This record gives sequence, structure tokens and C-alpha cells, in this order.
Amino acid sequence: SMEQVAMELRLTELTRLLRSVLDQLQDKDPARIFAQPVSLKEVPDYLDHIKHPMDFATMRKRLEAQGYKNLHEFEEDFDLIIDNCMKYNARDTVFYRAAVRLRDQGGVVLRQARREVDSIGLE
Ligand SMILES: COc1cc2c(cc1OC)CN(C(C)=O)CC2
Repeated sequence: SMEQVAMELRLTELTRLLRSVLDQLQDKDPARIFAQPVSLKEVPDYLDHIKHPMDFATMRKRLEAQGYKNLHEFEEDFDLIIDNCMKYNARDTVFYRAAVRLRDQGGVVLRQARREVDSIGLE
């Protein structure tokens, strides 16, 4: 149907905006602490601690398969990256501190992304 096509154009547009958001967020991680899944070879007990792992590579895979239906679902995954890290690692670690900085700097980006999604009506 034409309606289904229109929907898919909207999803494609959202995906384009979210790709830009994701790039901007990952720039705020120059250490690449959050670029890849935490390795279960180097951290074998990780899944005992964290029930829903997330990282930028995994987000990007879902993104390019148009797997985010709205900004909220994307934000959920971003929050998982930050929140998992702040649980697993202690406050005095480079990991925890990197998560705080990512959260603080990313909020700026996400604040405007929400306005843009609403404004352009991508949902
Ligand atoms: C072995 O290598 C790494 C280990 C970890 C991280 C990053 C790494 O390399 C980039 C990040 N971490 C998080 C997000 O909890 C702690 C574990």
C-alpha cells in the first residue's frame, strides 16, 4: 500500500536522524570505552552483573537494520550503555568517569534530537 511506503519513508528518515545522533554521541567517547561489547573472554563474570549489555557497535547494527521505531527506543539503549557501566565499575575508575561524561555531554545532543523528531514529525 501507499500508506506502508509512507511509513517506511518516515522510518528511513528517522534512521537517518538517529545515525547522525549516534555519530555525535560516539564522538563524546574518544577513548572508545563504549565502542564494542564488553568482552566475555576478558570479563567472564560480566553477565552475572549486567543482564542487558549494550555498546555503540550493537546499537549501530540495530540502527542500520532500521530497528529503532522511535527515539525512545534508541535512548533506552544509550541509557543502558551508561547505566551498565556505572553499576559494574566503581566511582574511582576511568570507566565510571567516562560514562558520567558521556551522559552529561550526550544529554545536550538528545535534547535537540527530541525537538527535531517532534518538529519534523518522524514519529
Ligand atoms: C578489556 O577491555 C575493556 C573492558 C571494559 C571496557 C572497555 C574495554 O576496552 C575498550 C568498558 N567497561 C564497561 C563499559 O563497563 C569495563 C570493561
